[PDB]
Amino acid sequence: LQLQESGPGLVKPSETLSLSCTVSGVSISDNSYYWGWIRQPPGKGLEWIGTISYSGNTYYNPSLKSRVSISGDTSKHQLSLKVSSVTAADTAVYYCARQRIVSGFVEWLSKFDYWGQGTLVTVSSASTKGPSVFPLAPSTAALGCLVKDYFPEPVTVSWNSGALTSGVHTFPAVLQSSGLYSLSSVVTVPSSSLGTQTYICNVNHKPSNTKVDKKVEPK
Amino acid sequence: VDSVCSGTLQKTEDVHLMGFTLSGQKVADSPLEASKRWAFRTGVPPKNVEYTEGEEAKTCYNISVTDPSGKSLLLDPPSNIRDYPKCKTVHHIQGQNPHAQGIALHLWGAFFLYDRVASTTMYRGKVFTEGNIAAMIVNKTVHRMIFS
Ligand SMILES: *[C@@H]1O[C@H](CO)[C@@H](O[C@@H]2O[C@H](CO)[C@@H](O[C@@H]3O[C@H](CO)[C@@H](O)[C@H](O)[C@@H]3O)[C@H](O)[C@H]2NC(C)=O)[C@H](O)[C@H]1NC(C)=O
Ligand SMILES: *[C@@H]1O[C@H](CO)[C@@H](O[C@@H]2O[C@H](CO)[C@@H](O)[C@H](O)[C@H]2NC(C)=O)[C@H](O)[C@H]1NC(C)=O
Repeated sequence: LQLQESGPGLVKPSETLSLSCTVSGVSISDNSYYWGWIRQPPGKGLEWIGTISYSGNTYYNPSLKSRVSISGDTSKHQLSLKVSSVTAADTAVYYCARQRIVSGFVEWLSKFDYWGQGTLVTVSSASTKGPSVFPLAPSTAALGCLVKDYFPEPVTVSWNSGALTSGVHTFPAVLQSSGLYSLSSVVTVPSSSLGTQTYICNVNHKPSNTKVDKKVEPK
Repeated sequence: VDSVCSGTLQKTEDVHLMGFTLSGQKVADSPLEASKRWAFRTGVPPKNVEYTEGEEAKTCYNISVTDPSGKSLLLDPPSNIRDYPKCKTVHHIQGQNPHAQGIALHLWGAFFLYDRVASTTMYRGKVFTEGNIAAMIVNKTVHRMIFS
C-alpha cells in the first residue's frame, strides 16, 4: 500500500513538466481503483489535476485540462503526469493518490484513501544549485550545519545517517535576495558526549543530486 | 364541446407538440436520482421524433459514458440534435461503465428531450432533460398572444 512520487524539483517556463508515481503492493490496473494527481501551491490549498481509471480512461480539471496529461503503465505500476507550458503559478507540491469510486450509471469519483508524499516542483528560469555546507561548533550543547546558497527547495538533513533523532530541529529555509536559499539544522546534545560521539549531518538536495556529509566538531 | 367536430385545424402549422419536463411533474431530478431511471440495453433501435415547443427546463444533463476501453456507450448525436434550448441548471457528467452494453434507454418510457427533438435514447455530449410531449391545436392568434 505505497505511493512514491518522483521527478525533478525544477522546470523552466514554457516547458513541459513531467512527474511520476510508483505504486507498490497493489496493481495499477486493478478493478475498483482509480489513481490521480493533486497539487498544492506553497501555503495554499488543494487543487485536483486529474484522475485515471483502472483502464485507459482519464478525467481532468477544466482549469488545467489543456496542459495536463496523465498516463498509467500497467507493467511498471506507475503513473505519469505531464503539465505542458508551465508558468510561475504552477509552482506546487504534486501528490499521487489512490481514488475510490462508486459504481452507478457511471463509476463516480470518490474518497482518496491513500496518499503519497509529494514532490515540490518549482517553476523558474534559474538553474539548480547545490548547497555550500559549513559546520556550526557546539557551546547543554548546541551544534549544527549551515546549508547555504542553494536552489530550489527541498533540502533534507539527517544526523548520523538517521541514527540521531532525539534533539534534532531543522529550520525553515530563507529566500535570500540573490534568489538562493539558506537553511540551518541543529541538534541539542548532551555536552558530556561532545568528545565521545561523532556528530555528522547528511545534507541531501535532490534538485542538484547533491549529498553532503559533514562532521561537526568543537573548537 | 364534446363533439368530434369541436375544434378547427386550418393549417398544419397549428398543430403544436409541447414538451413537458419530469421535473415539472414533481419528479426527483438530482443526478444521482435521475440516473436511476436510465439504463443500458441491446436489441433496441433508438427512435427520434420532432416536436414544436417546450417547457423551460429546471435541470438538464450533458453526459458522456463509455466502456472501460474509452469507447462511448452513448450514440453520437445526429445532425438535427441540438442542446436543449432553455436549461436553468446543467449537470455535466463524464465517466465510464465497468460492465454495461448497448444504449441508454429511459426506464419510464419517457423521452430524452433536446432542441425540438425527443428521443428514446441518450446522445453523447448533448444537453437534455427528461420529459413527455402532448399534442394540441393552437391557431396563430392564440400562439401570438402567449409567446409574443
Ligand atoms: C456538453 O458536454 C460536452 C462534453 O461531454 C461538451 O463538448 C465539448 O465541446 C468543446 C467545444 O466544441 C470541445 O473542445 C474542443 O475539442 C477539440 C477536439 O474535438 C479540440 O481540438 C479543441 O482544442 C477543444 O478542446 C470538447 O472536446 C467537447 N467534448 C466532447 C467529448 O465532445 C459540450 O460543450 C457541453 N455542452 C455545453 C452546453 O456546455
Ligand atoms: C408519468 O408520471 C407518472 C407519475 O410519476 C410516472 O409514474 C411513476 O412510474 C415509475 C415507474 O413505473 C414508478 O416507480 C413511480 O412510483 C411512479 N410514480 C408515481 C407517483 O406513481 C409514470 O411512469 C410517468 N410516465 C411517463 C411516460 O412519464
